[PDB]
Formats: sequence, structure tokens, C-alpha cells
Amino acid sequence: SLQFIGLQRRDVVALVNFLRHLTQKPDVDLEAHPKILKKCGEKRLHRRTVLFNELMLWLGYYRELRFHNPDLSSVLEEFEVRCVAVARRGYTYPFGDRGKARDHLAVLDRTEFDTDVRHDAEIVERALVSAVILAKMSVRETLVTAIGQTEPIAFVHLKDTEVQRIEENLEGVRRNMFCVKPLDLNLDRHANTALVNAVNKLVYTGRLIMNVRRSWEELERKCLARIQERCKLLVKELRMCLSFDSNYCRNILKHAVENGDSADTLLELLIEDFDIYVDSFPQS
Amino acid sequence: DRQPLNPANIEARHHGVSDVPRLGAMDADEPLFVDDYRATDDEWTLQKV
Amino acid sequence: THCQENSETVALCTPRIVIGNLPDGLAPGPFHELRTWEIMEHMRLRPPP
Amino acid sequence: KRDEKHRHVVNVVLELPTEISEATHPVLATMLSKYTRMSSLFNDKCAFKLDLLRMVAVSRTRR
Repeated sequence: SLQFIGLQRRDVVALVNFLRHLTQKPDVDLEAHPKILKKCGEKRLHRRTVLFNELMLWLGYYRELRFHNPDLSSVLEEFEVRCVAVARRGYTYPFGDRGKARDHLAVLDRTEFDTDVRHDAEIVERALVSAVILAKMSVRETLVTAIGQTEPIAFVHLKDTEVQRIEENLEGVRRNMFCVKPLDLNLDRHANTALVNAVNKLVYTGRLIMNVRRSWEELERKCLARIQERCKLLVKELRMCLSFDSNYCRNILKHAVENGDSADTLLELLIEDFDIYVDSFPQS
Repeated sequence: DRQPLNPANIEARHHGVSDVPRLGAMDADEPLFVDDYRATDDEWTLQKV
Repeated sequence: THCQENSETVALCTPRIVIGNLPDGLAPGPFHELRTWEIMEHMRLRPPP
Repeated sequence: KRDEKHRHVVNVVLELPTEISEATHPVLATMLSKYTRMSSLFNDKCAFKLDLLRMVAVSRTRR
């Protein structure tokens, strides 16, 4: 129920109904969907008005992205049970040496999962690099062991179409981070070692969670950057004319926009007394 | 109060704006209206000094 | 020192150009203080202007 | 009647003297439209006077 002034009714209701139908649409990104960006009122209205409309559209879009909120707890507990699975598979495996394999399973088994949103990435990266080091030790393949050079994340001993399926699923989740596509084709292969198959399913789940994490963070920093620069340009342009209306809209606009909670409070403060600061807004 | 104010959502505050629930919540411990600006570590150390 | 180029830890010796490049555990600060005082004494500036 | 609620705000809630009112003051004419939406809290009056004070303060400013 976002409200602003300066446009007709039909394009506004079309855009706010498109926003509700956003998460069921593929490749959703505002830089990838420029049809919204031509509806802001370029070369049509006054200057403070078009900054106002651009800021409200982008901030409502960011509220809609927080309203979508793609789930990750299911793949988190799935990664935890697959971590326990590959730990129990690497318990009984006879390695080339017991020492460093024992150290790597000791790294892997303690990191079950994490609580908040920040701690997941580094623990899933450490669990994944320990997992692929144990995988390369089980097949006795070589690995980079020079100091300061971490073994990169890669699938081990599979067909080319399967790893290409992994990369196209990576592309499909980097395009749409809201639809979950777990284990599309069969990666459980009886022709290889069951430890290698379990660690390949584990590294698929790790690739999925790091992909959705990176796509989510890049979308929110793009949205936050453009609403930041909209706030700076608006507090530039409104300040040239000293008036009570400009004082009130500035005092709304003083709040920070670094967080979803902060941007939410600033959006509801934009909504709740829109009739107060509307008097200094011309209409063409 | 008896419950510590760990969650961030229970504190919020506007400034320079007509917010009569904030003014009506004088000497009320539960919302804890706090400013937007966070203290960095160096000014925290200088305050402690 | 032991610099790393690319999966190798080859050594690098470099010339210390000046006396101040010495570690202070060998040539400390007050040693350089007395060195400057002796230098000022040689140029008859031991009282500075 | 909107005038009845308006005199209830500017007399029972805000205690304005009669020679100053929303006709001769623009920021009260803006703010009275939203003070009347505040249904409760009319028993506590001093917060409304303080809010009017800071609103007429931010009316007359340079920044």
C-alpha cells in the first residue's frame, strides 16, 4: 500500500501488483529489470518529485525483497546431517596416514551449523575445504599444500555433464535466489566410493548455500547503495529552500538507511504522515 | 527490568519529529528510545577515559 | 627474509641502506640520540640555536 | 463535528488561549489533522504541549 504523488493511477497499481508477483518470476533484479526504472518520471515532473518517487520505489522494492526472504534453514540442517554423514564415513576409512586425516575430520565434525546469519559462510567454507581435502586424500590425488594457498572448492571424479549441471544450477540460483532446486539430476553414483559420493552431495549443498548467500548480499547492497544515494541527492535538493515542510521532510530523512530495520522505520515514517511534508511538492 | 533488552527490535526512536508515543513513554523503562548514531570504539575509549 | 612468490618460499636478502634500518634491539633509539649529540658536538652546535 | 474535536484538542488537551488558534497559525493547521487521529492518551496532556513546542520550534529554524 505504498503511496506517492506525481503520477497517474494505472501504472502505480500495475507496478505495486508486479511487486507482489516478483518472487515467482525468474532473474529478478532491478538492473536486470529496467522496466521499473523508466516509470520513475524522467523528463516529466519536477526534480524533488522524481527523486522522491525513485526513493520510494526502491525502498518499497527493498521491503518486498525482505518480505520474500528465501529460506535456508532446511539446507542448513541438510548440510549438518550430511556433515555428520561424511564424518561417519571418514571415521572408518583407511587413509594413507591417520594423523592429518584425523585432524581434518576433527575440523569437520565440530562445525555442525551456526545460529545467526553471519557465521554460516566461513564455517561452511572451512567445512568444505576440510571435506575436499579428505576427499582428495581418500582418492590419493595431489593437492596444493603450500603455506597460504587454500585448496579451492571443486567436485572430484565425476562426469562433465554432472559438474556442468552444478554450474548451471549455480547460475539458476544466482539469477533467482528464491526458488530452491535441490539435487536435480542423480549425483548418487554406485560406481565410485561412497565417501566420494557423500562428499560430492555435501559440496553440492555447500555450493548452494554459498550461492544463495552471495546473491542475497549483493542484491541488498545494490538496493541499499541506490537508496543511500537517493537520500543524499534528496537532502541536497530540498535544502536550498528553507521552509517548515522542508524541515519536516529533512527530519524524516535524517535516519540511517544501512539496515533493513532502519530502512523499514524510515519507510513507515514516510507513510504515516505523508500529508505533512506534501505541501512543498509541485506536480509538473 | 527483570528481562534484559537483548533484542534490537524493542528499541527504536525518531528525532525532530512529532512522535507522541515517544513523549507519552517518559519514565517508562520498556522501549528505551536510543539514538541512531552508534558510538565507535575510539570514542567509547575516550568516554571511559 | 623468506618471501613467497608462487607456491615457493625463496629467500630474499636486501641491503639495509642506512643506519636507521638496523633493528632497535641492536641499535636503539637513545643510541641514535647520543649519536646525534656527538654529531652536533662535531659541528660545534652542541648548544643548538 | 470536526470543529468539536478540534476544540477538544486545543482546549481540553492542549490548553490553548483563545486568541491564538489554528486559523492564525499554519503549523497547528497542519498538525491538528493528525493530533485528532491520536484517540487515546488525551488524559496525559503535557506530552502534547511539549510536542507542539518542538513542532513550532522546528517550524522556526535555519537548518
